[PDB]
Amino acid sequence: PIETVPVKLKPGMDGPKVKQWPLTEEKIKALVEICTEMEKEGKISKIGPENPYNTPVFAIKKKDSTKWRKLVDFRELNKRTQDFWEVQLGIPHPAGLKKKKSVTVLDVGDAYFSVPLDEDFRKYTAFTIPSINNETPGIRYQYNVLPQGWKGSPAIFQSSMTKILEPFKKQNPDIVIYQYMDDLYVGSDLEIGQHRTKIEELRQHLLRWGPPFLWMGYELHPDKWTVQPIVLPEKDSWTVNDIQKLVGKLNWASQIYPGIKVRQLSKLLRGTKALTEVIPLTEEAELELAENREILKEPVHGVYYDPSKDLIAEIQKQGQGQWTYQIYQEPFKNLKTGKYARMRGAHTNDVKQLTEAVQKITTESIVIWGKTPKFKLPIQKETWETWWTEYWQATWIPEWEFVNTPPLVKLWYQ
Amino acid sequence: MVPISPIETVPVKLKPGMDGPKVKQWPLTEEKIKALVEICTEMEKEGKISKIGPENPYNTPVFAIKKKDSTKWRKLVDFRELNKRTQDFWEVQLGIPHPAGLKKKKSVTVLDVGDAYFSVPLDEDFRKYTAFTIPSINNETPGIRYQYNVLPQGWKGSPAIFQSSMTKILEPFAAQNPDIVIYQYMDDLYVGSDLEIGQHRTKIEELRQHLLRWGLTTPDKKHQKEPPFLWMGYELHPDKWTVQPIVLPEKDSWTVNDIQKLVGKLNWASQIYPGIKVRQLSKLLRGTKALTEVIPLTEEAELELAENREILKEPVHGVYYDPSKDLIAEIQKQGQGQWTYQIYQEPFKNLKTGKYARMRGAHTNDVKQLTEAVQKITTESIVIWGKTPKFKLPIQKETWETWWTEYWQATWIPEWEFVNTPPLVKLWYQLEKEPIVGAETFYVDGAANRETKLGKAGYVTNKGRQKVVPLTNTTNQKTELQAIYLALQDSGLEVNIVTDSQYALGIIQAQPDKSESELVNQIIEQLIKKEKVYLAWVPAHKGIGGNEQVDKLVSA
Ligand SMILES: Cc1cc(/C=C/C#N)cc(C)c1Oc1nc(NC2CCN(Cc3ccc(S(C)(=O)=O)cc3)CC2)nc2ncccc12
Ligand SMILES: [Mg+2]
Repeated sequence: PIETVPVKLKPGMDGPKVKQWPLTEEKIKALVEICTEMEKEGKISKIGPENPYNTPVFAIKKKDSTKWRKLVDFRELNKRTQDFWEVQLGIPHPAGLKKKKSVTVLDVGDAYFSVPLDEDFRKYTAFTIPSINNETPGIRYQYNVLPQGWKGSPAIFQSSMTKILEPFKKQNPDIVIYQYMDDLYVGSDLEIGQHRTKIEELRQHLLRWGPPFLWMGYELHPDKWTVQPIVLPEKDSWTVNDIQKLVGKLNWASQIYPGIKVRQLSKLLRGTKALTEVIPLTEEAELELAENREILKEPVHGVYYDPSKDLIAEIQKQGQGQWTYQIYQEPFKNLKTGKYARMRGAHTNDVKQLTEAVQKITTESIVIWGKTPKFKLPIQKETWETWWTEYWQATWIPEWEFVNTPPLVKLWYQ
Repeated sequence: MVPISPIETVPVKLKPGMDGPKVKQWPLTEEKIKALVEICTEMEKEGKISKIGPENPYNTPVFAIKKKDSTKWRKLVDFRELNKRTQDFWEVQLGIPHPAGLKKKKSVTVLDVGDAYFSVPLDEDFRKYTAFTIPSINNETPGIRYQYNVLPQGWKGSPAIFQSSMTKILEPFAAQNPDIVIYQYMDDLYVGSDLEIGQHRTKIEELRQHLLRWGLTTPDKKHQKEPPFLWMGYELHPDKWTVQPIVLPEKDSWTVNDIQKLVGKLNWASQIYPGIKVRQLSKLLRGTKALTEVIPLTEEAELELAENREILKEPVHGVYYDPSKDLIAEIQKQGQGQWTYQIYQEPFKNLKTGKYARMRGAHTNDVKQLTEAVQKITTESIVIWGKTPKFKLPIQKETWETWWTEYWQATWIPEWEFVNTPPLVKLWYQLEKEPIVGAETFYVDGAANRETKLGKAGYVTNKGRQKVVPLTNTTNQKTELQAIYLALQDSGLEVNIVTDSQYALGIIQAQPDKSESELVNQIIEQLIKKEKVYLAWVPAHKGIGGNEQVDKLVSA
């Protein structure tokens, strides 16, 4: 690969100027080793003070591995980089992927380093390895080749990748392959045994046709991914409190589903009764309960994915290591809901669990729609921003905002 | 002639679209012109500038200024236009090291490199933009026209290019001499080591030898100034550091710039003087921007200031960092949203101190603030030492566990242990998760007329207890809180409270222990006195009886 591809920022937009955030000594040392070798291999070069741009960088340990990986936070440059139709007006995101019985995720980002980057764009990939306490000047570098994490890298490399995959694809016509940023998602309906071998068959291809983390596979079974419909309790004795909670939950559901009614149920709450008093249900209230339960079984109507609009992901801490979440574009039109428990490694760490939940939800989003959601995190910004990079294991990074006032709706996904 | 290596040029551009400066030269007195001619003739002999022809169309004004005892003239080229049009640079000198991160050095020597500064060449394609004109005597000849060959003092790029140039030159020497440190600050190079004085000066000699490869002559900083170094507002002594003396003026009439300087000093002092407080003094300057307005002191500011003076009576010092020892951070609550902390490696020998003040807001609690203080210190500690300190917190392990397992947000505090240093941070009330058997059930409600501001708040209970109170100058939201307040006042130690107020739920589920709303404060005070409170929410206007009953009672 010798020929570059012309790339430019969006009109009337300068390159990024994002402050490097402080790094621990161990992450700094890891990056110094990584970038020293990258520099020897030609992937990056030192830069001068005439380059004012900057993009933050840090270091992660991918899931179940020893070596540090460099991770550049290109979110700012990605949004400033021109929209891409590299050779084609766009790839259709494969709706087949979310249906395969098993999807393996490969870090193929190392392949980008074999394509040179347009010499005029290189300046905009500048980043800094900070020193501790500003004791020495930060080490400044820019990319000479397609960088991992940059939006343009899969775009530009897409020609070179379709051909590497071509012998494998025409051999296996029912294997669905999707590329998102530095990841390759490879879905097959066949069962386990064949998969690791077929994935390794795919791996060898990239080695013959061309890596530090290529050996690993992230295994997913989207065919078993579970949704969370809204459930009403089934009880033989209802206290006043139970019925009040039920009417609240049904009143919230009536914003989502037509024809929810609570009149007969509300009628049982006649008078000013102790909260713990058992109220027998009237048959007309029981009928209303049954009707609402029927309504809640069906899907929400008029729910469509709109590729022009952002996906929004809300997350609630439910306690005991359980988290609920909903993905939507318009409020009350959920495209997907879910629940997680038993976040491994973090039974006494909220923020680690939240970080893994964010990564699992983003992964689900890439698979289903081919993009990442904007998160609404139930956490104070300063807590999140201090800690999330300690637990981050993905090579992409979504966007997020913070919820400071407690939603009433946490109750109705419990 | 010993060949010298060239210092690599930094290429420089103007901001896109913009051209270079074209500013008229002002008239100058005959005396100033002669002064400038002599100054510039010398600088021209030294290679600093070169005479140009008339085709260059750019210009920057030059001035001649006198000093008091030095009866010399000095030249000033005003590059403000050129700087407005010069590209942005990476400014490597943004971050200043904090003294508490520094390591003790047996020996440090200072080297003047201001003379090496003029060996840094200016990008040849940029020089045209630095042209200036000495007006001629009686304007009867063409003005003498010059441009820079070296980084002009006062030009936007000179600090960054000079510092980048030195760093690149120094890099191999530093890398191959890991037992020394080198730090550049303006025109001086500081070289520190733990070598004995003899082996230290040979490293210095070796460094001079290295610099001469680029032709850089560098003698000792003349008039070696005995320690401490006075640098960026600090005193760097050999074994300790501190802020430069902090003296708080005695005043009768305190204006708004008197207290900005006073909180600035106190903020600066608080990095080493423990327990500094600035809430009451800071509060006195909310909205004013006329820097001459005199503000009366609240007696709480006089108390706070007088407390600060006691802390400032004696000088205190911090120790330098030893990476072989642990790093520990200790926090105390001071009251009124104020927090103070010490960071040390061995007890009673602080590396530094500091403080944290609560964010602006209507409702808050001590645990959240302590959590914010911890994140602030964590991040500052990453900056200074590259690691998180172990914390000693005035909160029991069980309080924290109860807080974070029940709190609606994700939260986290790094490795820490309880220190028994009152006042302790505690949870002041804990709402029930289930309705209380045998506790009276209060159905509360309130409502106000948006026009008249007249309202009603009250409750009805399962025992037939009832109350409605008429209120003036209120709102829906305030009547909703007032109704909850009445139920707390009029119930026993355990009570179930039913409200339809999403606003009141939003506040109470946030678990405040203090508020700017006095009514919310009264509610917190009631909650502290209870044994059990279960707060239940229901939607309004849904025929939920009890709720429906008191809704009608309050809607007038
Ligand atoms: C070398 C240096 C000088 C200054 C000066 C500014 C002015 N103006 C500032 C900094 C940041 C700096 O850079 C670094 N400094 C340090 N440690 C400091 C700790 C305080 N001492 C004070 C002292 C000791 C000895 C003597 S003496 C021989 O007895 O006269 C006199 C004074 C100097 C060395 N560690 C470092 N580590 C790694 C990288 C850089 C480091
Ligand atoms: Mg009402």
